[PDB]
Amino acid sequence: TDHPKYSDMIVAAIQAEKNRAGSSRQSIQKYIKSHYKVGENADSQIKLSIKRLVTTGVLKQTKGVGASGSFRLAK
Amino acid sequence: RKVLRDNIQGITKPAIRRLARRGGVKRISGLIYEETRGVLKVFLENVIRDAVTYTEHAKRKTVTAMDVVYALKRQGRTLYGFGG
Amino acid sequence: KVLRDNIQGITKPAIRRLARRGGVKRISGLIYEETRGVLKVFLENVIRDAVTYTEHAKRKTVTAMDVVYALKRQGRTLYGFGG
Amino acid sequence: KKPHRYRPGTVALREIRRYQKSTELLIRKLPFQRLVREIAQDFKTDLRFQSSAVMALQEACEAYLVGLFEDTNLCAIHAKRVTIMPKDIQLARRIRGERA
Amino acid sequence: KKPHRYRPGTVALREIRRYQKSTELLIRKLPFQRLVREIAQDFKTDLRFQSSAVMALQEACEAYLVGLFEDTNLCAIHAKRVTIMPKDIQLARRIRGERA
DNA sequence: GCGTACGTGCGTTTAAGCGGTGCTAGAGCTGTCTACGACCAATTGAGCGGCCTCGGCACCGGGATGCGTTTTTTTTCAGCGGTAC
DNA sequence: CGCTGAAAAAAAACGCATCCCGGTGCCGAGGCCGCTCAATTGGTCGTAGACAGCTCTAGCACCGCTTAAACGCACGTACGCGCTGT
Repeated sequence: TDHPKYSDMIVAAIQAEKNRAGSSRQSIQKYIKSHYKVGENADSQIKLSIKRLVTTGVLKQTKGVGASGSFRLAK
Repeated sequence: RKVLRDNIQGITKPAIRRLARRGGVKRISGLIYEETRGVLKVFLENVIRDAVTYTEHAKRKTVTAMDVVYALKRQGRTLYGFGG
Repeated sequence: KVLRDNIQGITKPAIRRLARRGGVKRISGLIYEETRGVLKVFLENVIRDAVTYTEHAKRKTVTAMDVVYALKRQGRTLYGFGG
Repeated sequence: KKPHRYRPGTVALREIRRYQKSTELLIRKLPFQRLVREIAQDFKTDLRFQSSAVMALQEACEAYLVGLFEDTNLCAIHAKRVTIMPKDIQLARRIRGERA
Repeated sequence: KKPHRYRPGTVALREIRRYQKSTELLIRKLPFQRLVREIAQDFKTDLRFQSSAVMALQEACEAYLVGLFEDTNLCAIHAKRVTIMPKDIQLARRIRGERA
């Protein structure tokens, strides 16, 4: 799968969904399979890379707690 | 000239609704309508079979109220107000 | 808890055993007391009748038959103690 | 100005209150009658019926079903649902001891 | 020298297979007997019982409960669960028509 | 949070229901004639309580057989994050 | 790219419990055997039910009409439902 990184795939999904609540893990887990190329452990690596963009601060979490809920980027 | 049709469908979606509404049912799956028919058939079948059997024993060609009651009593569903 | 409350003689592990026959895999703690409650009600209902059958026979000893006749009356008919 | 609309479930609830309170049979009497005779013909031909014997059946049927639904409804609720489904019935009947 | 351990539910499943296949009564016979007499005393004092009349009760009881559980289990599963709960029973009995 | 099955309302289509008509199947009753079932009395073997006898089935310990648990053993990722052009 | 480190995916090794053997005791099925009574015989009596006839209920079929209910379609909510975390 000739693909970007999983720190620039969720960031290239939110910039394409100008939503005041954000883009959810179930609006991202769809975007990643439709447009780009992805393998089969995709819905398990989106999740594993929205706990490594929450604890850092790369990605902000409006309503939710963990990997279930909706997020958007910092500014 | 008594030969009959496909009457089960005469049990109308909106009629089944009405029943379930009495049952205290708020929301009703589409699949239920056919399911209900199925069950009602089985029911009427079981009852009538017996009821007729009571008639066949009386050497009558007409089914009586009583025949039905005796049958419904036999299917632990006893009925008040048609005698017996 | 076991002499004028013999109900507790229906042991947690015994109730487990029953449910295991029932095909039950996992069993809430609250169930043990619930089951007791129901079993009581059951035995109560049955025995009441069974005794009533005995009282009618002017016996002071309850027979197998008394029980059977009662269980038959509570739509729970029993074979192998002489229908 | 929009036209006026009750929210899904608000008329159901009304319908319930309306039909609980009333006692009139809820299946149309002929379509039922025809059904009865059709099923009769399975067991014997050229069968006649007392107008009372029909009504009698209809009573038992409706009441049964109403019963079933009441029980079915409870099976649905038990699954944290508000919509009855085939599986809800199938359970009721299984516990009731109608099927195996 | 190491923990050997069966995973939660693996022994349950075994227990099921074991007890389904067997027919011996599963409640301890005295604790039951004592229970019988205790409940008897409610309805009349200084009552005797045929050893067979006790066993007879026990049979009916166990089989009933086993029945209840079978039905209860199905009520649990229906709620997308694998663990039976008081509410599961309470439903069964309600549908069975034991309580209101 | 995601999505479509379901309830609502409205405009079009159907045939239940109504009150009546006239026609006769067959329900339901009577009365008579007798074939069948209760009642008795009189005989007796089939089926009961009691009583012997003996092999299946209940254990017992011992040895394989196939489960499952957990651990090592061959397999991907797979993501960076320095690499190299 | 290899670093490396994750994480899984498999396979081999360990332990576990069930089953199928071997058998050998022990009691309960199995039958014989003795009376006892409960079936059967045979005959007599009366009345229950089958049969024919007679009445008339009430069950069915046809018509034409009004109108309540069935049907279909289009819209959108809120509720089923799946997934992930605690």
